[PDB]
Amino acid sequence: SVPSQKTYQGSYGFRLGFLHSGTAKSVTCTYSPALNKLFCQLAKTCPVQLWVDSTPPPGTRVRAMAIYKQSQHMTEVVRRCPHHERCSDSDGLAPPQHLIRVEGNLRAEYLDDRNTFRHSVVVPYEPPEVGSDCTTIHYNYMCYSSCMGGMNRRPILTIITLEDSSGNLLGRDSFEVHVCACPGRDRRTEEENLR
Ligand SMILES: [Zn+2]
Repeated sequence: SVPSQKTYQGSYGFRLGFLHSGTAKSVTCTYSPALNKLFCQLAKTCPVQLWVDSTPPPGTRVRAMAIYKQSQHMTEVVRRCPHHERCSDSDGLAPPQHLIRVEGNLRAEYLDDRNTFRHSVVVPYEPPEVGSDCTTIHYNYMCYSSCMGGMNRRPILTIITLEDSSGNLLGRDSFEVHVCACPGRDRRTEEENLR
């Protein structure tokens, strides 16, 4: 099967948000609204905001999962390449095979679907704290889009789902990701190409 990627705000008005990091050559993570695409460096922090119109129930969770963007690759589980899954860079919680990790959250759970074999990382949804209007999760992508034996230059999508305590769907959003050496340059190049 293939996880759905349909945008769904649901009852709580759930949707993602991204910082405005610009496209300077040195930027490590930058988001393109025009392409709905995040460009980032290997294993660098990717701040992703969670916005809702109303606070969901206690026990609500947020899951991140990568899938190949191209239909001809959709059924293939997105995983780290043969090199990176063996480079011993685990943080003591993320299995080394997982492409997406969550930083600084001891309650992060890493799932290997016994049915689909797909990987995902889920954390408890936390309401925004005093002074903030949104909640931010910091993700890391652990392979380059170009890694041989892994993504092998195939574009991927990250699907973020708001789930209830049983894993049922409350909301969904998604964005394309390109893990590269120079996000700033790549984003400028791709948006130019789009122009
Ligand atoms: Zn890799």
